[PDB]
Parts: sequence; structure tokens; C-alpha cells
Amino acid sequence: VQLQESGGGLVQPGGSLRLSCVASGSVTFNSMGWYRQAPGKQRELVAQITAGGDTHYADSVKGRFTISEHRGKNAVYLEMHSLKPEDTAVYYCHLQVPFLGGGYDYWGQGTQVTVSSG
Amino acid sequence: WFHAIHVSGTNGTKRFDNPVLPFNDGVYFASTEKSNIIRGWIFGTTLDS
Ligand SMILES: *[C@@H]1O[C@H](CO)[C@@H](O)[C@H](O)[C@H]1NC(C)=O
Repeated sequence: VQLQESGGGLVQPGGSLRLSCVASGSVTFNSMGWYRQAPGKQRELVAQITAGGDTHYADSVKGRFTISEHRGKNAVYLEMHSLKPEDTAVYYCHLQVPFLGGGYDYWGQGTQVTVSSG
Repeated sequence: WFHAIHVSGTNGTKRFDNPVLPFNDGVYFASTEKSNIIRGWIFGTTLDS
């Protein structure tokens, strides 16, 4: 249970949503990341933010996506831009809480953000 | 106390120490290591099919 995740909403193409993997308290991790998953498709990586500051981006996401951590509120911020309908998916927040040397991400509690003109 | 690779011989013995311990009302497991040799646990009653 522990970590609780929420945020985001339905938008239209061309808009921008500043979604956040809002946590519930101060947490420890080494590489925070966000996923997506559409029905009939597997989960695909979107972005990666580590404790050091490395920012990994997938092929379809450079030039439009920014990641910022707010250690004051202990939450990363997941801000999309130039949104297109292909981005509609079951968004996940995989965590890097250490577990036997790292693992057991909390992506199961996801958010529902749909990009469509109607 | 369980030392993982028990070295009984002075030159060196290379056998593991993983006895099938009981699980009564929960356990407290603490591990001290430096190269991630502890990889998990298996739980059950008879540990068979
Ligand atoms: C959350 O709840 C609000 C108010 O009930 C609702 O307008 C919204 O559609 C719900 N879902 C999301 C993703 O915000």
C-alpha cells in the first residue's frame, strides 16, 4: 500500500498537462520514472529521473517532456507538452524504493490521462 | 547467526548454510552483506507440489 498516487485528466491534442506522481510522504529512491500503457499494448518507458539527476527519455518523447523534482514536497513533477492522442494510456509511476538491492516499484497505482479532441 | 559460505577448512570449504527454518508467528530477518548475495526467501508448509 504505502505510496499513494494520483493526478491528471483528459485533455485535447495541442494542450499541456503538468501531471505529478504525487506521493504521500518523504520517500527514498534512486531512479524515479513514469510509464504509460494503452489497451492491447505493453507498458513503454517515458522518462527517468535519478537521485543524481540523470534524465532518460524515450525516442518519442524528446523535445516535449520535462521532469523536475521538488524535494521540499518530496514529489517529482511530470509535465507533458505538445500532447497528441498517441499519449493516451494507463500512466504508471514505477518507483526505485530499494528492495533486495532495488525493485518493487509502485506503478500499480496509476493515473488516467486521455488525449482526444472529443 | 548464519554465515553464508561456511569455511570449515583452513584452506577453504565452499558450502552454503541455508537450513529450512520454521516460521512461527512471524520472523525478524536481518542481513549484513556487501555484494548482494542474499536474493530472497521461499515460504510454505511442505515446500513441494
Ligand atoms: C476525480 O474526481 C473529480 C471530482 O469528482 C472528477 O471531476 C474527475 O473526473 C475525477 N478524475 C480525475 C482523473 O480527476
